Amino acid sequence: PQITLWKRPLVTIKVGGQLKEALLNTGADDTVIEDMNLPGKWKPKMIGGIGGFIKVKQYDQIIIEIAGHKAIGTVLVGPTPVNIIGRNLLTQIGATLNF
Amino acid sequence: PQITLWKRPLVTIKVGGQLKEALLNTGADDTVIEDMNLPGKWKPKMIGGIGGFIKVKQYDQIIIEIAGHKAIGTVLVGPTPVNIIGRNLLTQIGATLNF
Amino acid sequence: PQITLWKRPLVTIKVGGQLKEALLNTGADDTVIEDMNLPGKWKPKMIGGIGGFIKVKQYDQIIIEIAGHKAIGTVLVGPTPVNIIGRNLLTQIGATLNF
Amino acid sequence: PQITLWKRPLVTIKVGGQLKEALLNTGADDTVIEDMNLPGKWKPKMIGGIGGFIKVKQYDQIIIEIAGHKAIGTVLVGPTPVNIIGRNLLTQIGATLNF
Ligand SMILES: CC(C)(C)NC(=O)[C@@H]1C[C@@H]2CCCC[C@@H]2CN1C[C@@H](O)[C@H](Cc1ccccc1)NC(=O)[C@H](CC(N)=O)NC(=O)c1ccc2ccccc2n1
Ligand SMILES: CC(C)(C)NC(=O)[C@@H]1C[C@@H]2CCCC[C@@H]2CN1C[C@@H](O)[C@H](Cc1ccccc1)NC(=O)[C@H](CC(N)=O)NC(=O)c1ccc2ccccc2n1
Repeated sequence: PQITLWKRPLVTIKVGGQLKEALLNTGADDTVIEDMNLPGKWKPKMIGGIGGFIKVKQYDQIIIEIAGHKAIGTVLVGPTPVNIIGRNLLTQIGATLNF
Repeated sequence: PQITLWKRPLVTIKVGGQLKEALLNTGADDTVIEDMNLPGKWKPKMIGGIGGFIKVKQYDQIIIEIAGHKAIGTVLVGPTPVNIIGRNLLTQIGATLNF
Repeated sequence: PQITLWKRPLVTIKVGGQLKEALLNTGADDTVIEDMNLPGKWKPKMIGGIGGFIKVKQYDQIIIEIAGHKAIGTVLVGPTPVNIIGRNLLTQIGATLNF
Repeated sequence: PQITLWKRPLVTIKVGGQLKEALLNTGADDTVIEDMNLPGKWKPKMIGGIGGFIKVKQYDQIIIEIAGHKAIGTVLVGPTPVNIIGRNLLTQIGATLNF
């Protein structure tokens, strides 16, 4: 798609077999999604940004569909108010910024 | 140009007559710049990042150049580790996210 | 051996009971072999090369012989144009880089 | 020096007068450096790996300091997450893979 930026870049994702909404975030290194029940092994990690850091669960090699594009990679699960797709999965689906 | 997301999409900006490096961010409408002495009228605002909420100063109709492309708009100034260009200004330079 | 690099460092490997040719790669974390029917359980994975990501099958604890050296480790199977031996298995044959 | 392969084989390099870290890569024909401003004439070229090919700037006769050893030859500049030193320069500094 050609995602425009007049509105929030919202897409449907599928994680843990469940459909959710998420925000495509070129300004995030990582992918972090709202606390959820997710199958798979995980380990603790901190991730940061404005206002400081939050503690999350780091799940490796998680299957996740982004607007119908398949990715399998690292998904952080924690206290974010919004599901954000970051560069680790944006690169997997071949996303670029263009102007 | 086209910018892959293998690395943070950092570009040079000009704001307040100064050159800075800034991150192109589809994930926020707001633009936030690290503390600096901009002239003119301002109002305080509270904004939320992943780690919590911060206080910024909001400056309106600020001239800003992004990767050589002219823009004018609202700039927030406060405690951010990285200069962040949000959707407000990204739309002015004709940026889209493509995959 | 002491392998000089005027040609690709290609060697014979044995995996799945089959002989194959593969490239010794200090630049790769993982080992990737062209699609083939290995027996047993596997996990999906996506790995990122210079031209993008490919989906692969991750087989763990796989018997593999590399240039006459026995090894046991993780082998990824998918659409690589060239069979690649990565650092995971290069450490088992005791490969070091000298200059 | 002699490097084991338990960690990524990163060394300090100098190219265009700038210090950078790069990966010593026996599994790469060519030397590919992340997009940067580099003086000199170049021509477009495609180079490939896992996932396909990318478009790069091919600079001839570029000087590159690799962990203190001088090497001169073809240097490709393009959209990669990692700087890699390939066989074309590894041969020049006498690099071998030993096991
Ligand atoms: C910029 C502002 C207006 C405050 N909006 C936001 O920050 C919103 C808030 C939303 C609700 C909370 C959870 C995140 C979403 C998305 N974010 C935008 C979102 O794009 C945000 C922008 C950003 C980038 C870099 C540094 C700071 C802030 N990115 C992030 O929060 C990601 C999170 C991550 N670990 O991937 N942070 C980083 O990628 C990042 C990069 C460098 C850093 C250096 C030092 C300290 C922290 C650093 N964090
Ligand atoms: C194997 C995997 C786990 C996916 N990791 C990687 O591929 C990482 C990714 C990193 C980030 C992007 C930039 C490259 C680095 C280093 N690479 C490893 C790196 O060692 C990689 C391994 C490889 C060799 C041959 C064929 C495919 C892949 N080599 C390369 O990507 C180099 C690039 C070059 N032109 O010099 N490719 C080749 O030397 C090469 C040789 C023969 C080929 C035949 C057909 C198609 C492509 C071919 N590419």
